[PDB]
Amino acid sequence: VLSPADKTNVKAAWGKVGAHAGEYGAEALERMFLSFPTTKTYFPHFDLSHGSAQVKGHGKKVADALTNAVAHVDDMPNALSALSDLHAHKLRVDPVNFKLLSHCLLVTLAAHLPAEFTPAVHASLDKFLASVSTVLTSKYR
Amino acid sequence: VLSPADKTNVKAAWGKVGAHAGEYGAEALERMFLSFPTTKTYFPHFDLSHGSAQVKGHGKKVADALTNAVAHVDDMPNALSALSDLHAHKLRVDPVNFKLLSHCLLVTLAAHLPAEFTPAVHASLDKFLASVSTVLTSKYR
Amino acid sequence: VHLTPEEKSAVTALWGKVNVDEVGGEALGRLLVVYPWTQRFFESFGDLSTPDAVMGNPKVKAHGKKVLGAFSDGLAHLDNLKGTFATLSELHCDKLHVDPENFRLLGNVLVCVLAHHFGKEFTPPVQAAYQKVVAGVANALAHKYH
Amino acid sequence: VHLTPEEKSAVTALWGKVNVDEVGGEALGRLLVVYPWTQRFFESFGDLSTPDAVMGNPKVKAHGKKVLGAFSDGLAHLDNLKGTFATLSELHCDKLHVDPENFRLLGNVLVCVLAHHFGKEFTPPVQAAYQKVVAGVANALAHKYH
Ligand code: HEM
Ligand code: HEM
Ligand code: HEM
Ligand code: HEM
Repeated sequence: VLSPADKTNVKAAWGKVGAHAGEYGAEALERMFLSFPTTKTYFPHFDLSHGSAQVKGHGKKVADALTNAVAHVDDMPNALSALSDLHAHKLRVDPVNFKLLSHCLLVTLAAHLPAEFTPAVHASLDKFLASVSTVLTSKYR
Repeated sequence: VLSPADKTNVKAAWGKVGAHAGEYGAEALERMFLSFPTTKTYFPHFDLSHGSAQVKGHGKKVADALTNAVAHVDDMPNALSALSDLHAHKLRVDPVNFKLLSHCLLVTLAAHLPAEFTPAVHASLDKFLASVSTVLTSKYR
Repeated sequence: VHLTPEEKSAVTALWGKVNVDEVGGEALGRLLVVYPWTQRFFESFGDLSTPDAVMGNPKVKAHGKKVLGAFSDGLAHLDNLKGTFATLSELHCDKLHVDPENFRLLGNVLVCVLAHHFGKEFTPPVQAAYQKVVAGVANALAHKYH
Repeated sequence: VHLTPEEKSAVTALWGKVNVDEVGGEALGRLLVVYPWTQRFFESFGDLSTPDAVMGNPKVKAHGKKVLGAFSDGLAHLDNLKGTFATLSELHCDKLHVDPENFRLLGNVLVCVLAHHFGKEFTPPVQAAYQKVVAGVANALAHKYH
């Protein structure tokens, strides 16, 4: 559960991400596939090579979804209902994998935005990604 | 995130607890303290012996809190805000302990309510207790 | 796993009453229903689309028998769970890449199923002894991760 | 933990740039801020009421230095982490009863701190090598639970 201040931190930090949202999403995915190779099993037909246009394309989708989630931080289950059905009902992603991607997103943000990645913002972003993860791993139709 | 079916199942199953609230809550605590002795560390000055009146009294509190959660299942953070401040801010209970107690609550319900504890209701009760646990382990003021 | 003789006796006595043909399937079935992502590991098992389909699925019932047999093998040699489960650990960890939290979940689902079956006989001390057993089995299954 | 020669070289090169007086305290401090229940283990450390209080707490910084020292020692003994960390495992598991998921959290907070400090140098291959190291350390610390 996010505090009011958490929501403000998340909006402020993701705002600073801005036009780089897609690049960062692609980098987070690359970090995840390399650091936690078991995650690649969810993408068996993907070109997962470094610089993959397919991974870059997917990174943008992931980032845009997060931007949507930030925009609807008070109403995330409704905002993400389609994505939840995809990840929880169709793909059946083990929830551990969401912890791995969330970590890799934090690493990506820390690497690119060190001034912005204060302890308080780090904490708020971790909670936000956990909240997104819970929605995407829930079947609530 | 709970489905409408989850909420229906929980309301029905937990609704059968009734006047056995204290009894079932106390049994779940006793199961936790015995099966997972590290959890006793949060209750340093309690009488935790078998049949303890103090555990019996605490069991009623926990069960009544779960009744409260059911009656506010669509808006639980606001209904449980006092309990969240207690468990997350004051006591700093490690989240793993909520998985342990949730399991012991399920065991208790399975042992007492065989007709009710179908696989579907089992699934809904697990999600419900996980949702309650997330609220009680979050700081969101 | 270190059980007292009293705890071992309590566990063994109850297990003697566990239906070899059904309880493993009930536990595996409830795993698939309660924690749906686990279904991803059982594509070839056919219809897992509803709770009733899962619990009535013949391949789930059959596979469950094997799972129960492994817990039974664990009970027969509590002092050598690692050795008993070594081949299964390679399979679940190295080949299938099952996240080891799921081993804990299945053990706890089994405990719920025993409580469901035996009611008041599944006392807190009996549960505590079973919790030692299923933690030991989960740890042995996860040995290749450690 | 086995590192390729390329991974070992990259890990060593990054670690040589770590400020050993500060990075452990930053990692420990962020653990206490991001995962606030971990503060329960550090009640004697004084003011932990705000992120600024945590990060500037002299006892957090000092203790952090010890933690970092343990990671540094681990880097020199990657093939014998269970041995090297045996005393620490007994402390954290048998005496303090720290749930082992927290070892994983601290390792990943350390990785976030390395990313924060070294930016473009903390490439995905370098991160992957460090994830092997912190997983190895968390596993060795948790050994008494296995
Ligand atoms: C913050 C967490 C996540 C977000 C926001 C997210 C978002 C998305 C989005 C936007 C899509 C594209 C949906 C579409 O266009 O149809 C997608 C697809 C997908 N996601 Fe995620 N996802 C997350 C976590 C994960 C994780 C942890 C995994 C597995 C390790 C995963 C596995 C997949 C797969 C396999 C697909 C479909 C790829 C394909 O075959 O086209 N997702 N996700
Ligand atoms: C479903 C999960 C839980 C519920 C509904 C719950 C509910 C409650 C309630 C209603 C109280 C009394 C509040 C008051 O007196 O105003 C309480 C107190 C307390 N709870 Fe929980 N609780 C849960 C999980 C846990 C767990 C897992 C632990 C630790 C293992 C824990 C540790 C405590 C402690 C230490 C107290 C205070 C006892 C005292 O010193 O008086 N709780 N809880
Ligand atoms: C925790 C206790 C567990 C025990 C004692 C256990 C036991 C077994 C046994 C005896 C087999 C058959 C091995 C063979 O025929 O060679 C098996 C296979 C298998 N297990 Fe488990 N298992 C456990 C947990 C899990 C979990 C949690 C999952 C997945 C979420 C899983 C996924 C599988 C799969 C996919 C197979 C192969 C099925 C096939 O033949 O297609 N196991 N297990
Ligand atoms: C995962 C990597 C970790 C490493 C490498 C590590 C390392 C250390 C070291 C070197 C010490 C000092 C031992 C001594 O003085 O004999 C220590 C003490 C301690 N650790 Fe950790 N630790 C880790 C994780 C954790 C976590 C996650 C917690 C959770 C709170 C924790 C709680 C403590 C406590 C309470 C002490 C004693 C503090 C005191 O002296 O009052 N440790 N640790």
